[PDB]
Amino acid sequence: VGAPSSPVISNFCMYEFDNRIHAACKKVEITYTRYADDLTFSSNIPDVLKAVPSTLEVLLKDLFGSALRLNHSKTVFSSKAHNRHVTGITINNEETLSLGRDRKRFIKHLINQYKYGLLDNEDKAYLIGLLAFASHIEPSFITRMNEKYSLELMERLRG
DNA sequence: GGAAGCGAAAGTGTCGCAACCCGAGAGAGGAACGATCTCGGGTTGCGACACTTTCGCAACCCTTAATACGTTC
Repeated sequence: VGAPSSPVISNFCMYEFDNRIHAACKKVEITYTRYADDLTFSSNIPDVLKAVPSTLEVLLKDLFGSALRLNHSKTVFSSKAHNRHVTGITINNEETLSLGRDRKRFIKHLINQYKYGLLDNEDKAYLIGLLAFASHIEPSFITRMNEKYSLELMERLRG
């Protein structure tokens, strides 16, 4: 994982895998993406995702034999009844990308601390970094923070 | 992958007990030996458990890394 060439080589080695599974999923109206070793499948049709794990095992055996295997402990089904996240990003029930309630509450906590000059420099730097990420995933959250905390405070923070 | 120490799992050998067999011996019945019962020593089968052997957890991070803050693998 630590080598600069490893990302490229790993993506290449998964090329044929991705081709086959993507095509197969598209026929049954399943969305498929891969982030390195993390595979994600989603659908609006009930009772279609149950077949996917078996399909995966067969394909892996076909392409790689016993070299690459599913982590069966890490196979998880979810729905709008439950928490859904993809690579650290929460998908809320309004179908919008979110940081999640707990992370948002934590950020608000840090901003409140800053407002009263209680954040140390390390925490301040941390807060600034996290807000940049928040701006990328959920820009509306930043707008809300501006409304809640004065634009002036927030600008002062981000300056 | 697998140090060093440790113990799980599983197979093998030991060993002490119980049940049995055998001959020896004192001497009931009544008056001639020797009935019945117990001593002492040996054998054999059984099974609980001690002993033996193998496996596998995961220290270390190899000379060889970078340093603005966050996120993901």
